[PDB]
Amino acid sequence: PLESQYQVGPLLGSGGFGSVYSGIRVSDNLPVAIKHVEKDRISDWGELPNGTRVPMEVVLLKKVSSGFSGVIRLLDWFERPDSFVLILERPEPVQDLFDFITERGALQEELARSFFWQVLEAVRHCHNCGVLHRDIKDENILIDLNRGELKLIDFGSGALLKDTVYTDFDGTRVYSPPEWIRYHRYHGRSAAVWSLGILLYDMVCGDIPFEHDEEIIGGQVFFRQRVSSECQHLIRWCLALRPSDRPTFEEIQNHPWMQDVLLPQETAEIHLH
Amino acid sequence: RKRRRHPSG
Ligand SMILES: Cc1c(C#N)sc(-c2nc[nH]n2)c1C
Repeated sequence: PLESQYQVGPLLGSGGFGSVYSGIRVSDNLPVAIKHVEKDRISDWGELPNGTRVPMEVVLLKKVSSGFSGVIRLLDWFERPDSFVLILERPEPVQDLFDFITERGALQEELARSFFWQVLEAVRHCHNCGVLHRDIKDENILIDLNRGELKLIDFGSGALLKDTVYTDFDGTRVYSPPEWIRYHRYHGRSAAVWSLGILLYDMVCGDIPFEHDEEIIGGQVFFRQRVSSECQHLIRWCLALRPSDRPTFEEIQNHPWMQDVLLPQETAEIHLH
Repeated sequence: RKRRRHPSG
């Protein structure tokens, strides 16, 4: 422990999440990502089952990291005097969904369906584990290009899932729902569904629909690319202005546009290889 | 048309 267990490589990226380095676990040459967070920048703290006081991000990652899933899993973590270091899986080769959509433009609906289905399964898995991500967006989704699997990252804005109202939010505003913009109040699942509507529009049109507060609360969805009427209907449903008018996850996955999804390996061979 | 990332927070 701990500079002896891992070989550190190039900086992958930095920002509101911290600084993330490529790495290799010396034990077995498993590729990892090594994420450093400074203690002074951490706003939300939690307690591990053992009672150890850790960043909420560690709490949430531990709750979602058991078993296989579409979430980048936490393998280990360490406390330093001024920071926490998180050891995470690193699929290879990868590209995040933001860069993927930038380079390829609007995605074919078959490909958007496969990606969107996998994001729904991943978000369902988080909610089943008691975890609300609160920052679903293309920047927080990695694509394993060989396996055709999508992986959720960056739980640094998340929370334990509850059925009462949330009055705090630190995710991405252009993915946040109109009830947050207008009233600084939202419920977890219906807010998640809103961000998934933003994400689906992003995939099939090549960029997000709203950039300004007035557009978010105006709730008019102009389609800038050719999109089937069934996909348009699902998007507009997810972006219903009234939270209670939005679909549940079950209603999304039962939607006609969502049927006959490709398998992950079919998605890779057809669209990614 | 400009496409951009959006920081969290
Ligand atoms: C596995 C991994 C990457 C790769 N390859 S980039 C990244 C990350 N996390 C937050 N921001 N960027 C993670 C967790």
